[PDB]
Amino acid sequence: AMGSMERASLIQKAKLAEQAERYEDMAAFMKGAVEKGEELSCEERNLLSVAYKNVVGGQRAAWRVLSSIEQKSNEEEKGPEVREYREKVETELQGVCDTVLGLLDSHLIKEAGDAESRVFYLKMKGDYYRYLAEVATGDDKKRIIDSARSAYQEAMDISKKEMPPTNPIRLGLALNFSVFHYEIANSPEEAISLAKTTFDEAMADLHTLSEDSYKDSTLIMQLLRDNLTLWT
Amino acid sequence: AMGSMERASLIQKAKLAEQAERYEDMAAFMKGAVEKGEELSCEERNLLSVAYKNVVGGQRAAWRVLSSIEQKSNEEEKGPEVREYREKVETELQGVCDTVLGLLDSHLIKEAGDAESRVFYLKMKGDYYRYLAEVATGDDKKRIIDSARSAYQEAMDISKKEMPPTNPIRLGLALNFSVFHYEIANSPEEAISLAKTTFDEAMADLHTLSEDSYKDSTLIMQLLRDNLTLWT
Amino acid sequence: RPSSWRQ
Amino acid sequence: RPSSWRQ
Ligand SMILES: *Cc1ccc(-n2ccnc2-c2ccccc2)cc1C(F)(F)F
Ligand SMILES: *Cc1ccc(-n2ccnc2-c2ccccc2)cc1C(F)(F)F
Ligand SMILES: [Ca+2]
Ligand SMILES: [Ca+2]
Ligand SMILES: [Ca+2]
Ligand SMILES: [Ca+2]
Ligand SMILES: [Cl-]
Ligand SMILES: [Cl-]
Repeated sequence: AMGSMERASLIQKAKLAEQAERYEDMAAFMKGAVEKGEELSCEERNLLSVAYKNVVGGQRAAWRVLSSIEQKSNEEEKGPEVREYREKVETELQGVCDTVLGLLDSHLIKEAGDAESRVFYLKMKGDYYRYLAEVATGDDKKRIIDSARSAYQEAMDISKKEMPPTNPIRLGLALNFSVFHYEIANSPEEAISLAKTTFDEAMADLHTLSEDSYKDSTLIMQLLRDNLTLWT
Repeated sequence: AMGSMERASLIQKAKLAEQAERYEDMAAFMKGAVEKGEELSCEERNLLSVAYKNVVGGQRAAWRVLSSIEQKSNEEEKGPEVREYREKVETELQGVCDTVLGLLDSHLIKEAGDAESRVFYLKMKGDYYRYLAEVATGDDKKRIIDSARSAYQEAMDISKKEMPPTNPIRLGLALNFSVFHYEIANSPEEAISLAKTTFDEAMADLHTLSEDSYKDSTLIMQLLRDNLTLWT
Repeated sequence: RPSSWRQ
Repeated sequence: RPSSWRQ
């Protein structure tokens, strides 16, 4: 639906949509920009991520509310409505995840040669498979979990070879992979070990950073610390 | 699109959507319930109002952000994008207002004989014409403003004859009509006079109320006071 | 901006 | 629920 709008206009409107807190619009504009077929700059990748994270974040929050109501209903019979509406929200959420994964597969990842872009997109791929895993039950659930793991692992391997331990995308990737281990893979010890090693290796590299980079890195390190405090 | 769902299921799902903060869904469910053709109960009217107020509230907030950016752009030329996107949000907002006004006209108002229901729907009609007036510029703007005024005035006339001065819908109607006077009709003195008289007449009637009704009425009286403090 | 009715 | 990355 964005095929007739200039790439630069789509990016401009994505930024306006962000300011207006219109994240569905923001995501549609950024999808249109990706579909122009050119690689995305660092700023443009961030806009893509912000847009879809906000859209899927609202869906996940709604799904958790409805799932809790449904679980409590199965401990008076109220009919099929709670399950039906949970399924409606779930299908929408899956549709958004499939859309993001489709953009990554056609063709953001294959054109991403620099470490910063490839790690960014593989982290995204892990995240959106993780969101699919959060709602999965059926025959493909193990394969969905393994798809998230595989994407995160490839991103980790690249990030460890190509980026310093304080790089914000490397830190956020490790943070999210640690959440994957704890919440999805039932591996809390792996989650704790990853968060601790990531935090400690970043700490030892802070001395190399400017004041602005130090602020960026320490902000994400605090999220790692917050999880370690919750988990230990 | 809701024609195949039971009325009771639509109401149940509207309540679930509210809990999940899915206000677009909530509004669609309540539109479906209205279109069943039966009158709405007090609780159902509240669900209808909450759903659309949240939908249009987000649109109004976005429109104000974009309008401010557009105004500042017309004090470097950035192209047509800001105006285009403001117009997109504006058209969506107008569409929602037209939908609500259409439900009121077909046929909620004409079937509403009790004072509580008729005042409720006429207040809604005034509110949604007021939201149209907030974005109006062209040939119909005076007629849009007069449509809001006429709806509010009919609601006021009924409320003064049929309800005590502490009735929450009477208070909220007076509050919103006072906002109309201040922000839309360029009549700040009328706004202040209405808010003051409404507050004082409610104060003198609080002695008749139970503790729960007293809480309901004083909450809205505080909004009247907040505006009087802002305006004087 | 003044307050219109809100929950 | 732990924190994944957030702005
Ligand atoms: C997943 C993630 C992690 C960190 C950041 N981030 C925080 C501060 N700066 C940055 C950044 C990373 C990569 C490029 C540019 C900035 C962002 C992200 C995310 F955008 F979500 F991928
Ligand atoms: C416009 C409005 C004003 C007040 C209330 N309200 C507050 C507390 N109780 C009520 C109420 C009014 C009428 C029926 C039932 C409850 C609600 C509303 C609104 F719902 F927006 F119309
Ligand atoms: Ca039922
Ligand atoms: Ca490339
Ligand atoms: Ca431009
Ligand atoms: Ca009737
Ligand atoms: Cl449903
Ligand atoms: Cl647009």
